[PDB]
Amino acid sequence: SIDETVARYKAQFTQLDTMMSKLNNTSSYLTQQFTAMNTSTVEFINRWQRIALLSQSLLELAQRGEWDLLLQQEVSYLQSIETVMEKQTPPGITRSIQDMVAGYIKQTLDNEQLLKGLLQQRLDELSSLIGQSTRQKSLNNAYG
Amino acid sequence: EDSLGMEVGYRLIPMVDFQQDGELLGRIRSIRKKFAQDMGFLPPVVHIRDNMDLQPARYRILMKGVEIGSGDAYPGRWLAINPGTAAGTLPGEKTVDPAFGLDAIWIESALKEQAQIQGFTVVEASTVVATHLNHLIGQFSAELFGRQEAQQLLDRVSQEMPKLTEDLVPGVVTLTTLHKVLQNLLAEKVPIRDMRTILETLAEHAPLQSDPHELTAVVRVALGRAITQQWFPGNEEVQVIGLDTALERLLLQALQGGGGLEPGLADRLLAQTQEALSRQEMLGAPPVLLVNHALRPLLSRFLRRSLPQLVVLSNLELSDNRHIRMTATIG
Repeated sequence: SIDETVARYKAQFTQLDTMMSKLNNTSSYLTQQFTAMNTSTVEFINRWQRIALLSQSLLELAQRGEWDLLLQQEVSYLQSIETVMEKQTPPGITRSIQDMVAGYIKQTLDNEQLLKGLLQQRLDELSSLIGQSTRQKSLNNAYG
Repeated sequence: EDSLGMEVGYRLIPMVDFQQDGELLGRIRSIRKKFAQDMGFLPPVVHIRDNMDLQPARYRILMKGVEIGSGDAYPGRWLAINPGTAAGTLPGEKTVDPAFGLDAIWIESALKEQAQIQGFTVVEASTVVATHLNHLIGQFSAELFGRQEAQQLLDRVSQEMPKLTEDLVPGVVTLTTLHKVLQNLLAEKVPIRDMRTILETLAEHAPLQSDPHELTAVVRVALGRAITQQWFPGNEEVQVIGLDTALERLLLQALQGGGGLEPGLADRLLAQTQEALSRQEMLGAPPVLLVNHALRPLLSRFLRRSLPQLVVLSNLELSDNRHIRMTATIG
């Protein structure tokens, strides 16, 4: 069933391309909040650690080719960034906790630059797979 | 001589013998049967003849005595076709597939499953010859439809719907004109199955038009539902190649006598079209080029002469309810 698998290639292409566009919406929000940093204190480290951890999950799933699971984790990664948008920085910021978060915010940026680079090469591979599958469909109709 | 003939070597005799194997005879009958129900006319019979002077595994395909294709076939072996994505190589006689010209290898029967895992398409010997024969029939569909088959089709449809055919030939259109219109339809892979709409719309435009090329254009719009569904089956997004609006007006100006383009720009038009077939292929979209109605016969005859796989439809033929998106551009 080549026609059915090509449909899956097209559907995954648009879903990954939509994620690569929302990846730039969050890349501008994280870069500006990063430069803005250069008891409720605990629930401030976790809000920026959940972002750094979910960005690690997406990069690991991209390296391992789990694209279906990568699209399920995109939702939780987008929900976690909005939780940082609703809640501002607490007033009690020490020089040590502010620069520790600045290392976690910088971790997500270097994780998205590798994630976007991997999310792009999958779009480049899916375009090859669709082209090869339609050429293979012409062979099967002639000899079938 | 014979309209469609095929000569074969003595190793292919079992493939073409009812006394033993004869796998080809059943396939050739099925080829002619489906061709009569798809394109709407029965192709000429294939005269098969043994030739012990020919090479043992060689076959020839002739049309009116002229050789239109040769090749080899080994009944005990399989042909491993490489569509460009296969890996490694297989032992056997390296050759070329007769339909698309791809690289292929005749492999022993013990390598079929390994060929498949390596990405080859493995095809049996009788299918190689049948597919080659079936490929040439579609390529010469217009030529194999002579004036004899025109009269034969007319009498066949004159008994089904006598009121339409009686008043038509040779009153409004002669047999030569009707034949040339049907040839133009097969020449662009549009079937002549719906003889009602073809002849119905012929009777409405024959008293006002006697040009076969002009009558063909009107018929294609009358067959627009069939032409649309042939390349865009169902009800989804129609993805076509288009012309750059600057190029479309340049071409309309050249036909209107405002000034033609340089012959070097024509070479780019052929190249940009072939690139549009590749870009359309990477998207899983049909290889069709949608152009303004005034430009359709020109670009069809011009591009398809070099790129026959290209389909050129006019804007007046696509159904107005479909969602059209231009996925590739020439220019």
